[PDB]
Amino acid sequence: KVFGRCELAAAMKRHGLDNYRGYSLGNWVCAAKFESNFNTQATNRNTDGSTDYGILQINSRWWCNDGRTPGSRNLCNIPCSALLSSDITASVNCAKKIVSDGNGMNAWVAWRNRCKGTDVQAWIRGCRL
Ligand SMILES: CC(=O)N[C@@H]1[C@@H](O)[C@H](O)[C@@H](CO)O[C@@H]1O
Ligand SMILES: [Cl-]
Ligand SMILES: [Cl-]
Ligand SMILES: [Cl-]
Ligand SMILES: [Cl-]
Ligand code: NA
Repeated sequence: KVFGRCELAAAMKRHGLDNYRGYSLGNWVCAAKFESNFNTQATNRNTDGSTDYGILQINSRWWCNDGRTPGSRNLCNIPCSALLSSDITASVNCAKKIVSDGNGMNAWVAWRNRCKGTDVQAWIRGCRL
C-alpha cells in the first residue's frame, strides 16, 4: 500500500506515535517519506546482508526475523514480512521500541539526514487530525 501523506499521519496518530518519546508527528511522517516514499512494501538490502522493511525501513540486523540475516537479532519479535503489511500496526509497534532504545530517531538514517533540524511540521500541514 502506498499511503497518502495525511492518510499516514492519521494512522500514525491513531497508533500513538504523535509526540512518542518527544517526537512530534511530523517527524514520523517525514521519516516515512524519505525511508519508503510512504510504501508499506518497500525493501532495501544493506551491504552486510541485512534488509530494511516497510514504511519505516526497519532493519533485520536487530529488529525482525527474515531467516537470512545470520547473527542478527529479532528484538521486536516479529517476522520482517509483518512490516510490509498495508496495516502499519507492526511497523509502529516496532518503531516505538527502536526509538526508546537510547538513540531516539537517529536510528533512521533518512530522518537524521533529511528530517532532523527541518520544519517537520510541514509534513502534517493541512491534514485533518
Ligand atoms: C531503525 C532502522 O532500522 N533504520 C534503518 C537503518 O538500520 C539502515 O542502516 C538504513 C539503510 O538505509 O535504513 C533505516 O534507516
Ligand atoms: Cl510535527
Ligand atoms: Cl536470520
Ligand atoms: Cl494502518
Ligand atoms: Cl530523543
Ligand atoms: Na533478524
